[PDB]
Amino acid sequence: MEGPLSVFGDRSTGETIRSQNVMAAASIANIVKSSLGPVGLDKMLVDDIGDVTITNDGATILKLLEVEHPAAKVLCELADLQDKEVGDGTTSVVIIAAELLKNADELVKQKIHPTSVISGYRLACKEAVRYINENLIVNTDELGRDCLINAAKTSMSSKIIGINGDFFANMVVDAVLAIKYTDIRGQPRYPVNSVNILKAHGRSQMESMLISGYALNCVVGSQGMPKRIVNAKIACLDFSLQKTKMKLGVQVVITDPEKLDQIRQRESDITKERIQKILATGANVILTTGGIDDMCLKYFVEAGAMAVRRVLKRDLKRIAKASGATILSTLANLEGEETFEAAMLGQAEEVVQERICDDELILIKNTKARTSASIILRGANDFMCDEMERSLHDALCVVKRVLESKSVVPGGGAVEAALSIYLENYATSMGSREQLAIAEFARSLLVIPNTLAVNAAQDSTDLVAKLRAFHNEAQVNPERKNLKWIGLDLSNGKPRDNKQAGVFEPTIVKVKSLKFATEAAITILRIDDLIKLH
Amino acid sequence: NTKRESGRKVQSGNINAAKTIADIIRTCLGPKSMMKMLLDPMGGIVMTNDGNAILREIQVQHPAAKSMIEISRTQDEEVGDGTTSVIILAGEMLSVAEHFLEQQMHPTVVISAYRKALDDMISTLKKISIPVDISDSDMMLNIINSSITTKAISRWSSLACNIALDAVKMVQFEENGRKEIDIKKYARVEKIPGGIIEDSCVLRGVMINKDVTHPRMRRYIKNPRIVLLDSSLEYKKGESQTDIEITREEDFTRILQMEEEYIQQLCEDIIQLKPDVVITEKGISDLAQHYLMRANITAIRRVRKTDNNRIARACGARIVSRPEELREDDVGTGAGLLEIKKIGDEYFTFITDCKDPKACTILLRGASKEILSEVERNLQDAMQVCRNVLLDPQLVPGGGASEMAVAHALTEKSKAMTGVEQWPYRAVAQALEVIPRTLIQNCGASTIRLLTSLRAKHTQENCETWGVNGETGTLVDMKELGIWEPLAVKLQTYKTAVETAVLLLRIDDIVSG
Amino acid sequence: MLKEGAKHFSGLEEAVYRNIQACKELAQTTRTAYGPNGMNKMVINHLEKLFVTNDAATILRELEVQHPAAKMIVMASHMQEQEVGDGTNFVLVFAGALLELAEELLRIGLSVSEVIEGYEIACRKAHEILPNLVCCSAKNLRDIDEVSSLLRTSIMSKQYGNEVFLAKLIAQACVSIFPDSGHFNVDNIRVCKILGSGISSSSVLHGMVFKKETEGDVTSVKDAKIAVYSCPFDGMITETKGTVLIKTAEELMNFSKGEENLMDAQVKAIADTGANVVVTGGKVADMALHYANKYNIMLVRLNSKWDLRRLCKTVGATALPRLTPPVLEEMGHCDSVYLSEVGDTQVVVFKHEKEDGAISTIVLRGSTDNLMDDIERAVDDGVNTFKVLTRDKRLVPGGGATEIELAKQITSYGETCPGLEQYAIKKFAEAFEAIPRALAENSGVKANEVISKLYAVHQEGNKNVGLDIEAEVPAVKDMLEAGILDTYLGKYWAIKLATNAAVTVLRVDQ
Repeated sequence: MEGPLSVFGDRSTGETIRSQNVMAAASIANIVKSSLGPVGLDKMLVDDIGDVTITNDGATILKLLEVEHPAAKVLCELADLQDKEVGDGTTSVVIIAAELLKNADELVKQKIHPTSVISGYRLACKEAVRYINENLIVNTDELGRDCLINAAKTSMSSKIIGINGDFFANMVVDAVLAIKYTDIRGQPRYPVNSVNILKAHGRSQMESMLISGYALNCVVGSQGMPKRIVNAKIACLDFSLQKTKMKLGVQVVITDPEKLDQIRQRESDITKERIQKILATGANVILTTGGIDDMCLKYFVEAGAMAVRRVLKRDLKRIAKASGATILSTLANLEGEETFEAAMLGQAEEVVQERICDDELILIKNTKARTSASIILRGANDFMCDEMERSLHDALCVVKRVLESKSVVPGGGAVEAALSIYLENYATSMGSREQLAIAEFARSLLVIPNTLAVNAAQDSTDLVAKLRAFHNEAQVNPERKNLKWIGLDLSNGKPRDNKQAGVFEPTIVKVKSLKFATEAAITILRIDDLIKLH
Repeated sequence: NTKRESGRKVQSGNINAAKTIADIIRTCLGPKSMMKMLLDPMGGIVMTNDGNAILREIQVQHPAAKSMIEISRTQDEEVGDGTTSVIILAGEMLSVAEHFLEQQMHPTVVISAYRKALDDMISTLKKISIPVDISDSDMMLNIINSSITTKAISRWSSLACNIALDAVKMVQFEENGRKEIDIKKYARVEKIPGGIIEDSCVLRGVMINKDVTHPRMRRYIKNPRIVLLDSSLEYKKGESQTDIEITREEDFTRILQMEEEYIQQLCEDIIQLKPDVVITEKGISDLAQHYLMRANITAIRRVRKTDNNRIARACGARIVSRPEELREDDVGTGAGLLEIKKIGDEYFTFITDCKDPKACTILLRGASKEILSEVERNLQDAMQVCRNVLLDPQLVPGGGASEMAVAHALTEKSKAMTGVEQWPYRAVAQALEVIPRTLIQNCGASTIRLLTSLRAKHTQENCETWGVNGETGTLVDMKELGIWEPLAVKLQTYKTAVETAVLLLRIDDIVSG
Repeated sequence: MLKEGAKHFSGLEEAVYRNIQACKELAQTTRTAYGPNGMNKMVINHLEKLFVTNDAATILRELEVQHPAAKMIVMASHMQEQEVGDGTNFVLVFAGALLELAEELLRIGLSVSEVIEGYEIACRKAHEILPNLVCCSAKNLRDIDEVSSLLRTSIMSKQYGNEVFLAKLIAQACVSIFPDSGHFNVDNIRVCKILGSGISSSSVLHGMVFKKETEGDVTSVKDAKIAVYSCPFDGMITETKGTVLIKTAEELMNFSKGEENLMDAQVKAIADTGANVVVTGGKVADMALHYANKYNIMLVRLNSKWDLRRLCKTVGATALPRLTPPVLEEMGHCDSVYLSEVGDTQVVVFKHEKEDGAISTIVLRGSTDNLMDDIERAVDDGVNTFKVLTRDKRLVPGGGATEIELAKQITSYGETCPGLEQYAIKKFAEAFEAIPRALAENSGVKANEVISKLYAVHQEGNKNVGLDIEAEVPAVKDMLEAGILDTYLGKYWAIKLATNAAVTVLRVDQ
């Protein structure tokens, strides 16, 4: 290490270990800097020797990494803790820590009521959080001009592979409402990941078709058996048909192979009676769980059956609740001998079979017991559909995070660029200790976006030139609007004009990243005295 | 633990390996050839034209070379060829770009140039990509023999032409989805040992080496019907687990034999039924398999269901509990040829299958058991065309005039695209022309003047179709010369190549774990 | 070599490396030294005295390298500086820059002649297309602006802001007295630097400005027959005997008076030959002074050779030590030969006005020598850039809005003309970007950023780099009209010149 070598035990007794900490602290945050923002480089990282990981997420990077110092240690928590918060702000919290812990001690050492020093880095977070609660100036999915449409359209402009954001602005609107699940505090916000979403190759590259009710993907082209009668009903089954062994409990060990062949012979033929019990109930569309053997399949192909099998249970579960059906009612056993009662029937205006794209789905029109939707994605291929689907997801969580918190900020350190000089100003008249802290605080803010800038090769001089120009006493004002531009696009690394974009972040992860950053200033400092052990 | 690496230092280490790897094989690849000879610490020499064969036999450096083996595989994973191209091609763009461009300072358009340098390939290729008849063995043969020659081999080419020209057309998945481009299980090449070139005997369908393995088995039943288990084999895989006795020494011997005497009684249960073939995924033991053969019942053993299923569809085999017990028989014939070929007394049962799930496992016979391995590579490189031609009739002629065709169209478009962007785009414009120029530097004289003549030839005469001869160095029409550079291959090459070099820049850092 | 024989330090690698690399060394600062230059260079000349500038030739002559590579090309840079006052700041960078393409082409393996000749015909092609890019011509010396407009460009190519008051002050020195038609003279217009007053107090007195104390009276006549003398006083008192003054007590009596009557006869013989001003690089003596006050012949107490030289040069005077009765051979020239206080320093003033032969003498009042001599430097190389001796200088973009045109012109054409020469022809259009870079150097941005936009300005002749941020972010300043053009000629040489030595210094492996 540095300075005195006289005592082991990571006791360098003051500035040495403190600097050996700021060294370690400035050592760990480095990967994050190059990894900061979507323009953060993607790090192939050797796990053992030939064992490697390619990751641009510092937190993920940190998780493979080990902590060789408390300085290395205290950040890899708070970073992974801010990762544990969301995963928005992982890289954010990391860097500023390395600056403040040479900043933090310098004041708190001088005592004179030693308690309150690092609160100069805390009250600043408060001062920031307030302002951070004040920023609709950039990043609005709270309302756009088309609201969640344009909010997603600008978010589909935030992730944009094409003119997508035309139907895809609407899909994300369709998506948040497609999902209906109990969400608490009263949220009409419903999770955006569970949205039933299907990929369609061919037709138009950029296009979407919203399914009334949830769209159940049901197997066609493998089972040639008709599942199709246009109906008002669906029988939602959690049940399986097998022509090899439908109900087990037989041992290959028994001296009699007849016992395994017998229930095989018998219970292979009961598979096609179960449906006849369901059809006679009035069910002309019966949604059955799959798992038939490749032999049992072609048998079910050549022997034939009336049923809808190998449906998506993610949709089947959603549709069971949606159409009012259950997936299990009278099913006490693996035997196809079981009768069927209408309890597993879903109720709908009609259940009509629409095969589109050369993919037949179970499309439940008027899912009765909830509101349901699924937006199928028309693209050249499913990779082209993979292309826009991911572009849709960051039109989702942003709306979601906005539906999580109406108050937001623009993502990135651009909110600092305002706050920083303001908080350095908010430090100025404080004077004494307090002009130091809040300014020594706010100067350490600047590292995040500028590093993120040069991560995009944005000439970080530019990033500060643009933002803190607009930031003034003229504009101290986030307002709700732009008389200054406090926004920073992260995949751009440069402030853009997008005030709705889906690549920003709400006030949620940002009020957090402040304190965690103030924490690492404190987090290393609690030790009283020092020693060494034998 | 935590480890940090930075800047040019790793990216220069990225530059080194792949580029240094790109040296010998670029001279090796193409008709102009060399050999990369590994020195084992004992003095053991291993000389190939595949560096990835040499790279593994010794330390693979982490920064460039660890990713290059995989982009070596990925190319050979996809089309069945091209380990040696992508590496030198990625080594090209890796070499001159970043430092120069990072001395011009930016990671961004560097990465961005790969895109727009990649599509100019896609752009100028498919324009000058020459279509060839996919129904014509020959119109495919001239492009297939061009791609069977990947290193030295035109020898099995014409013979690997005929088999693949036949096979990939019949290729279908078990989905049978499309023909054409395919997985190598839906087109398989299993080299069959021994014989001679006359036994090569094109096989368009799956083969079962386990269908008839013995002379005592089923002899040439035109449509083999494999009966799956289910009753013909009633299910006992278990063991009696009879109690211990110290008096008889035979009880030690008999209890283990009990395992395989069950399938024996199950094979006895088969005999009564006489399935001409029997398939068992549980497997049948050989002490059980005695009684199947003498029935003139061949036995496919230790094969999975999908192996059988595709075949049971391909050989058109009724899949039933018993032949006399109705499981609803599958068809009697799915195939037109069942050929059981014998090198030695181990019989090789080949069922030629026309547009069936099958495997399309193709028969090849070298003069002996050895040169098979190249025929398979020849056939795989052959079937690659036949899956590429049945995909792309248009595939660029070039001696690397294609490797110029992009490069010069890039510098043309460098003038069009401009910005600071052009300079990477103009820098990456250079990297492509080196591979063939090396091959015509392998020729001699002034290879850059030939390249100048190329460039003079390029926009004036033609990009690629008309081009330079690779081994001669003359400027000639490469369809007229007959050298074919498959579109997909080229399409795959830079694509696979631009991808890795993107990350090699993106990685300035590795950790220790 | 391998053998104990073969004298050389140059060759092979050390040619394709060190020579060109040593050539690279000096052009490094010439980049910071040309066009608008915010950069500055401390130099001690073997006075240990610091001096600061942007100019290479002042510095490079001092610098001593093993290798004629540096030692040669300066001559061409001089050959420029000889013919053209500025651009020499540039004349080195392009060659050194254009050279290092060869060693690259040598790694790319292009032959000596192959690399050379492409530049050659392209240089001719340049010399063909270079006058096509003449964007103006100069007009009138009598006009201060028409002159001063240009003059900034070279002062700019030395120092940026000062050029404004200066360029005007220059034609106000009357570059106009000479026609600039087959004639012009520095020594007539010669800079004379008065330390003191202001640096913008730097003035114009047409006719000689000699900072030397102007003694005696004013000249006997203003036509003055001017006998200038190196040391006409070695003393007429002799230094001999004991005390390095006297030995015997009787000695001092003859020492003191002998100086008088000798100087009396000496200064009488100044009147006897008829010299109306006496110029002593030798000492001044009050008797001789009073004799020069009696005979009323203006006295010069001390002389730099530059005094004597110019007096020898301009007047037609001949400075000789006279312990000897002065004899007019020097005679007169200047029709008005004065005492004056300029900067309120006693200023020895001779003036005669002729379309050719007129002294219109730049007088620099200045606060700092170390500045006023570099302030002299730019005006020097500015009026020497005024020296073209074409009153119409066939102007081209100054500060180099040219290169972007030609960097477009050649390498495009460079490919059209085919064969591996084309690459040397295409490498030819590259090192143009030097000053666009060399300004973006002192401006602080990338030449690529520059050229990409200044290729995007396409056919312009106007927009290009400079100082401030308009050479930075746009890299766009109008280097046709900022008021800044440059003559085709000084431009024409640099290409021509930097073609030669660059081509040359490569050829030599010994």
